[PDB]
Amino acid sequence: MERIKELRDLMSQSRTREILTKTTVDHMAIIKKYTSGRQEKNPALRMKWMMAMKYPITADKRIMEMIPERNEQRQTLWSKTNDAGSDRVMVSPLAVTWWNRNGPTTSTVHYPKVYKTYFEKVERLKHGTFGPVHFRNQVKIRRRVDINPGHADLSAKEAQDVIMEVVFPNEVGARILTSESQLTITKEKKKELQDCKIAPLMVAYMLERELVRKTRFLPVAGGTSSVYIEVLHLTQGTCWEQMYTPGGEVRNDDVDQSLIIAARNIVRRATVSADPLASLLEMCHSTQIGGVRMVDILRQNPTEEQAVDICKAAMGLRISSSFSFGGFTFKRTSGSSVKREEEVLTGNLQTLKIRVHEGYEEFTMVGRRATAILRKATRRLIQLIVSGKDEQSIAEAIIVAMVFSQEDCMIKAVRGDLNFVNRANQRLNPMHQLLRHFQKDAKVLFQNWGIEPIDNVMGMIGILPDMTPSTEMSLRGVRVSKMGVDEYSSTERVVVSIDRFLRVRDQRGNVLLSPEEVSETQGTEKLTITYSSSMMW
Amino acid sequence: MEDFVRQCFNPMIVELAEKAMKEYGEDPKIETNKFASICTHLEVCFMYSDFHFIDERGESTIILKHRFEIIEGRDRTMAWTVVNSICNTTGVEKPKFLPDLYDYKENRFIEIGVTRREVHIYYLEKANKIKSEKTHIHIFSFTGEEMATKADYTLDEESRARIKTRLFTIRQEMASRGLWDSFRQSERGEETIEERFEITGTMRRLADQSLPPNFSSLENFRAYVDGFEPNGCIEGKLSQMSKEVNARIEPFLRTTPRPLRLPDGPPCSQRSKFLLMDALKLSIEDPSHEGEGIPLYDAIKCMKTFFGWKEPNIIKPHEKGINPNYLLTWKQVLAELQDIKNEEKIPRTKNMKKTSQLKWALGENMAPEKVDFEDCKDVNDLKQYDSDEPEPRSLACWIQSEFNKACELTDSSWVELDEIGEDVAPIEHIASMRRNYFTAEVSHCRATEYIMKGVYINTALLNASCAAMDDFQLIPMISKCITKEGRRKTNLYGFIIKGRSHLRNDTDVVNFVSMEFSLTDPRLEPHKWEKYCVLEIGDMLLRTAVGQVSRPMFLYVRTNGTSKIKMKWGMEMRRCLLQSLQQIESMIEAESSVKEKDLTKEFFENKSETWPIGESPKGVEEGSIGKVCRTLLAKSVFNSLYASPQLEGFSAESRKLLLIVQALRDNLEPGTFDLEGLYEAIEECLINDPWVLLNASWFNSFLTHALR
Amino acid sequence: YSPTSPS
Amino acid sequence: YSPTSPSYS
Amino acid sequence: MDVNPTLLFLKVPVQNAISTTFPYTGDPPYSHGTGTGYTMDTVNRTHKYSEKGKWTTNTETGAPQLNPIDGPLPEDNEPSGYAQTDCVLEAMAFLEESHPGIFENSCLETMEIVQQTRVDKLTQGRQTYDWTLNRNQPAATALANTIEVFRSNGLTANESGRLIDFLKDVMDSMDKEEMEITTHGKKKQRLNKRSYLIRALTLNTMTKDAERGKLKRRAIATPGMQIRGFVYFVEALARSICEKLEQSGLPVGGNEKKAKLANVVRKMMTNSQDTELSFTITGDNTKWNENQNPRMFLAMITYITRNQPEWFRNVLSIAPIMFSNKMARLGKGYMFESKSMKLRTQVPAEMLANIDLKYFNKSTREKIEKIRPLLIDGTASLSPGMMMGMFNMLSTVLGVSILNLGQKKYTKTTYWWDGLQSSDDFALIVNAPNHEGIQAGVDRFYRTCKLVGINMSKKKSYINRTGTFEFTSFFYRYGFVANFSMELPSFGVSGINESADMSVGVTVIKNNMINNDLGPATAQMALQLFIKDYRYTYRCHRGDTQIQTRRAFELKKLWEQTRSKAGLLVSDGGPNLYNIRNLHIPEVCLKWELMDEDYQGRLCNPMNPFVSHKEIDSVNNAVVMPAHGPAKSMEYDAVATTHSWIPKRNRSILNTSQRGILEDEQMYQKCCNLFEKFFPSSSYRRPVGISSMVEAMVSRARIDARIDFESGRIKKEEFAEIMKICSTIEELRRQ
RNA sequence: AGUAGAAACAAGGGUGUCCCCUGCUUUUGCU
Ligand SMILES: [Mg+2]
Repeated sequence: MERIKELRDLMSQSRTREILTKTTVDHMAIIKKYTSGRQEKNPALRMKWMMAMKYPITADKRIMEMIPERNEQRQTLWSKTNDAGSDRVMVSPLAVTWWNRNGPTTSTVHYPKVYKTYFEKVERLKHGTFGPVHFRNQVKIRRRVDINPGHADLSAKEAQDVIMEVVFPNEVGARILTSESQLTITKEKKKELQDCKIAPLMVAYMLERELVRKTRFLPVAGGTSSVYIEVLHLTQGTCWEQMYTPGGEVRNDDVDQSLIIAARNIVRRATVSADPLASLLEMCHSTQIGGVRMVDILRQNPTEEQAVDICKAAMGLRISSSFSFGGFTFKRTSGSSVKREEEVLTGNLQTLKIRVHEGYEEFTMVGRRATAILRKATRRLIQLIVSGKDEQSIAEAIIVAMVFSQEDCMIKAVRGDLNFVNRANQRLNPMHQLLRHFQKDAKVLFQNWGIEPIDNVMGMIGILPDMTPSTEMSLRGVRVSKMGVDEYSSTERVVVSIDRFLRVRDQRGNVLLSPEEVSETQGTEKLTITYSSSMMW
Repeated sequence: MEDFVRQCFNPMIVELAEKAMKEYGEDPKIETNKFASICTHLEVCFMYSDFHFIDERGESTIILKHRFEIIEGRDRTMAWTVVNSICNTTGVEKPKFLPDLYDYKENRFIEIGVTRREVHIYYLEKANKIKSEKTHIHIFSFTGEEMATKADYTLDEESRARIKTRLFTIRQEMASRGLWDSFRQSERGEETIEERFEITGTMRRLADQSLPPNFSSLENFRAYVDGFEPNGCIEGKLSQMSKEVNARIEPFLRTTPRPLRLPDGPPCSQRSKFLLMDALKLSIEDPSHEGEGIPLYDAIKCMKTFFGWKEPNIIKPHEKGINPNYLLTWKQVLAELQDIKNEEKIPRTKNMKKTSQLKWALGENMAPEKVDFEDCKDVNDLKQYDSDEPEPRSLACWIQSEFNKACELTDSSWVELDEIGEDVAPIEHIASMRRNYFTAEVSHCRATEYIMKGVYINTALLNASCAAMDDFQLIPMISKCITKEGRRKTNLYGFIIKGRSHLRNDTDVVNFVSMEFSLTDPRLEPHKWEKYCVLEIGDMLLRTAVGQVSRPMFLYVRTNGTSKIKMKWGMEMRRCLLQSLQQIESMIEAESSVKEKDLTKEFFENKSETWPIGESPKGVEEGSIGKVCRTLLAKSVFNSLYASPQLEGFSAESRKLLLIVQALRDNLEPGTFDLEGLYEAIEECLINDPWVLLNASWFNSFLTHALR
Repeated sequence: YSPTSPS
Repeated sequence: YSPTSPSYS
Repeated sequence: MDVNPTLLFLKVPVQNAISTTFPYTGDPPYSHGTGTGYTMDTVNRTHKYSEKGKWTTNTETGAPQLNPIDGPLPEDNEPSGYAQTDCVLEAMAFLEESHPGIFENSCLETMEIVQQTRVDKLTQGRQTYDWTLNRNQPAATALANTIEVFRSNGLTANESGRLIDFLKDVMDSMDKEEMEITTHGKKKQRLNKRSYLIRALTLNTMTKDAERGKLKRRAIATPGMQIRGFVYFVEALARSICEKLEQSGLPVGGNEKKAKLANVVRKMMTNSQDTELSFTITGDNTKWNENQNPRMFLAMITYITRNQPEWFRNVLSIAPIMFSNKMARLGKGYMFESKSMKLRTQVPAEMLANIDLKYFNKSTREKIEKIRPLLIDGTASLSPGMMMGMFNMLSTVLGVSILNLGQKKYTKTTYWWDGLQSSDDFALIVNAPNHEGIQAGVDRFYRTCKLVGINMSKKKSYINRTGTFEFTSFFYRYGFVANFSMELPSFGVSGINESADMSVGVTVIKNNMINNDLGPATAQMALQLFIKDYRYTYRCHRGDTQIQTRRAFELKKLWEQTRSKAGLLVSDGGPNLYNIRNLHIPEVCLKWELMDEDYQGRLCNPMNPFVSHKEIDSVNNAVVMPAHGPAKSMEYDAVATTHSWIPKRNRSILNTSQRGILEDEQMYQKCCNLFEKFFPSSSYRRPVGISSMVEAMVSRARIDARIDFESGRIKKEEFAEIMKICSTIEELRRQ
């Protein structure tokens, strides 16, 4: 009614008639931003200067008929003069205060339901529990965390479609929501937001902020989680740690852990299967985590885990180009190498057929408990800078790096035959055979590896073969960095191919992931996991 | 056939059809069988929808409600919007693809088709393409055949007959043109078009003129680059290059660095916006917080507390000014204060009369008239604005004394921080106690008094400048403090008269006349007060320990100026605190990360740890953590008060020399490529600023002390 | 806390 | 005395 | 006892007290008058560093251009611009060899980018030069003016909305024999081919303000709308290339830069007892943007885009060509004064070509005499250099290539080098068995840089054992130390509005705690100071206080009216409940449970007139200018309330002849606002449609009326009335 | 005079001493 009346009044005038009748809808995106107002170049100075004026604020014309011209003290609240470049009217902050003390009161019941993110933040803080303060040297590792607890891991486009359906139902267009999770979210939000007077744009913005996973590269000192990073300023410090437990659980962490557990179990059961590829594909399409089919989670969940990467690549999707060895992810930094096949003899008089890498190279190795950077030459180790939570993690990192170096010094350190097999009773490749053998025990290797003196430099320390810190002695090219060795930020997503044995090979042919690289650790699921396939029965 | 189709349809129908086919990006002059098919579809659909209304009860109507809603012949956006709205409101699920129209009587979507082929073939094709069971499908034939779902025809027999007749007559017309046989409809193939971006004309010439010297065309350069393989080019050119092009490392040893060369000239003079060490305040015990009462009433009360007013007389005249004007300005201020006193009503602000003395002192009508160049090109003395370097000044000994006095402790607290949320976490309790220590050490520092005075003065100046740009406004210099006995005091330093303040640019200047009380005789350090006209306005009987001693009380009167940017940055001087405190905090925390405990209490209550912070004739002097905090606070405050591009340049250049000296101290074997250039860059920033000169002198002292 | 300095 | 915040009765 | 804070460095290492050396509590230097002198000095310096080049007269613009590419090799250590094409090509080839497939994949990604980017992407600029108005205008306004002028001149390929189509329109307009423009009393002006060509290649020069650490002001340039798209595509390609290089510090943030620097430093430093020395250079290049040549960038792009479609190569190549044929405006001009007559006047820079030299002083006279040969149509011809310097990512690629040339397989010597590069800045590390090898490696790097046109500032650089260094004000001393002063200007009232300012202050404190090692007590005192400054700026002191302000009466009345005082916002005289634990909570939600029902309903009333919602991209988004670097976008968490108002704009334009645009602007808003009343989603996702505004509006009105009537929410009389009105509008559209 | 520093402010426009308009808008780039 009033819309057509406004359109008629607009069509009355000639210039605006031409503007309306000669500009296409696409041109709206440009002419609406058309403005003579230069972007402010010193907002602080401008605000300090303008708050000393009489009418610094702008308000809609309705304010004229909504609040009185003058206050009880004859203090003017709004002025008739229009704001430059619009029909808004200049008004004073006294007008805002008068509104707050005398304006039309309205029931605010959807606000907690619309701004759910902030209210969840405050509830989590209120229900949290604190602990003691530990004054000690703090080791901070820079890691890519996700500062957005409580989101439904919906991408930009799916989030946009859900927001369009919820807030602007008639403008959905040609898209029909398919994933039952999206339908559930849409129906829920439509029910909660029914009869909501808040401006549609703010509701859409809040839904987008709540449903999309954000990320930042931050120096985390302790645990990583959407609820622990959120309160990072209050937990970690330069020289102190504040023990704290947020008073709330977030479904995203639950689904992440449950997906990790399910992928690990499914790959473990697929290794034994006669057809690992077909069995893995069937298990992927025939399982549910917390009422959600795993196929939908996999295409959207960005969590990184060898089992998760194997499952994601099985159906066919881009994965990180860094290769998995010994439970560590290796991302190449500089240099290059060529694969040369060779034969080698161990200290137990056994022939091993290995594929050595010839050439200078640099890698960054990231593990669950420790991380390092490795400068490696052809069949020789140049440098290994490592840092871990505790001594055992550093030991595991050093072992995997030493095995990866392919040096003959650790080859002749082998004692006994290498007869390691997988769960399916199949012989492993020589590299993983050596890795397992040295993981069982490493006294001989660490003793029979080498010893060289070092320079005492701050932030660095040595390790002896018995794995005790030293200040004047260390191994060959191995140094423990007291300060956390920062991990990589971005990893290239590349096409890969998977054979019938779940060995993931890239275009160059090198193997990135394999079931033998999946950890044997078994945790407790946070969400109920159900398997509809015949094998898991 | 284009004429046959165009002339045999309603202009609106052809317009809709052509717009619809253009929406896909096709060329109407190229594909026309599609055009004919879509135009026939539009015509049949319009006949289907037209001549059909619904009355109030919901029955048919043949000549208000429209029985049929059209979907074809519309932009994809509008069609999708209308179908989505219909599906939402009616409840019928929307189809995957776009139907042709919608019917309200039966409340379902119906598809219309016109095909030369038999009805069954196209019916099956469309039905198995859309794959919908709740949408009607109606197929027409050029030969009169027609069929809908379950053989159920929605439209009346008369409407179907009319549609068939229209189709038959248009087919007869097309056959009369003879192209009916060679029509065979047309289907959408969704072609893909490769991109192209050609460089031709003027731009090709520009490209040909934007290549290395040896190439004449862009194509030749492209061919050369594509067929390029690295063949010792860099190595050959390195061999060819002269050996004089090298980066020779100069060893930086303990005997390498030399003291900075300070500029020579007349001694530097005071340039702050208010007195710092010589300020005298008249105080009254008033139980009010910062910025509570009326400034003018407080000023009058403070003035009342002083007896011993004397007839003003020039003591130290302004060399380049008109001192009688300053005397008259002070007399006028006194008279106006008396007038407001004998009024029984104190307004928030007072506007001074625009007398001749204030007109001169505040730079009234000093801007040259603005004229067009064509009107004054023949003027003999018309020339460019003076843009020479500022005259050089030598460092004077008063700036060091100012800094020394700014680092002292005061008998009154100067900062009353606001409240914050209550402590709930142990780390918050530790932070609260640490901040209590900090604010205790900082609340009684003269630098904090300078911070508060500057913030108040700049805030008042900015507010007055914005509020009254055309009036000479009087502003008292007022501060609030708490004595060591806990009694609140309001102090008056002096007065400021703000002139016209039509400030447009952030660098535009507003002039003001500042008259401040003091007890220091200017004649002891005349060079420091070259910009001032100092008067004597009384003899104060100071209360010393032995007894009472009478001393003259002087009024330092000067003309100063400030810009919007300077006032704004003076309003934010409080953040200076943060700087110092941050530096202090990191110093404690670092030492607390080795002892596994908080040493804040130890540092602040035992004074066992000291840092070298000053210089004495015996050597380097060390101070406590509180002294270090006060010194850093004073340095930050003086940086705020004496900001200038010279300070920025000196800081930036001397940072590198400090880092090089530190590397030498760390035994890292530093080396320089051009140390003389660095020294020249540092020295170019020392011209006349007393603060920068003092910083350079400090650097020289540190250099002497850090290399032995 | 009552700040104090030797000077 | 203090040449900034003295006492003058 | 004389207090000397510098002496503190005798005990605390300089890095550990580096914040003491940053005087960022005072105002930064500002330019007061014209920038013409700096621009002329820049042009003369650019033509002096490459004066041993080939002089050519452009056939199109008729301008004198200087070509130093493949010129005489340097013979001294002064800045040089004689880059060698083959050396640059070899550097690019070796960069490709070190990272095979980098160029191909980056080209594919950027090519996918090109076909999808929209013309509206150009609106996210800042004060673009407007050749139509011949002055700086906001990016969106400049784009709209350019589109209108193109349309009036029969250049309508940009209706498709693709940026590449707009580039095709620019290409075609370049060949037009006559351009028609409209100048405000609308008047028509005709520009010949050469005039329009010079206008399209012009850069508006001004002076930079609020720069720290410099004693002398310097000039910056801003291009027009004719070159923005080409530069955007070139920068997208450069960004794609840089992302894949471990030695490139762009476009990653501070944390990633610190991680990369730590990784490289630890990699190089660590060695056994005595096998090789490592020395880090904290280098800095001199006249970086005055010695880089657009021709070298063209060679780099040509090599990068090998074995690619021709159209892609042309699109990527247009930008270097335009930059090679650029012209620079000489600022506002000068101001003359007369003491005897007490007069002042403005002399436009357009007149400097033939003005008497008796007015100017010695230095300005010399500058004018030196630059006179290059002047054309009031603009100076500047072929060499990169004055504007908007190729910040290709220069990073060149620096990374020079760094990568330091591998042991490329030096073929005992010495080698590695490090990080960030456009102009760079940190180097050279490893060699002895000091002689270190000197040899440093000399090799310096000479290669000279060959590639990069000049290292020997005055601003030093070398020391690789334990401590600096990089873009990040100070590393066996680990990165805190530099709090760098962020000091961020601690204050941002100046957006009450709610946004509170949110931004709290967030800034939280982030400086997380990243810059801000102490707990320092954070608490920063909160106290921010609350004080906020209260004073917005005159929202506590209701019970006796502070005299224009807003005191209303706040006092609201305070006495309220029952639960702890629920009021600080903007309404409420108390401050923020502390370290809850620095991540918006204020409205922080004290939601303590607010009165009436006050809560009034404050959170979606029917208030003070809240205006623009496109979603600006929701809870603010522009913040840091102490160093360009302005950034910051997202803050806040609930939209009556305190989210918008401050008034500048009205000076009302007194000029450009006021016509103001009126025009208002008209647009009306239409745009009306569109929102028919397409409420239009503010969330940009609508698309070729039909006119009126057609879509009338169609939607018809459908909405029909649907609402069928739903029974409107009586037939109202539906008939609106149907009649819509018919009236539809018929009035034809006439 | 004063601010200030490589160029500026010390009000600028408008209309016929009053009145009207303006306080970033002939000048603030780029990842
Ligand atoms: Mg630099």
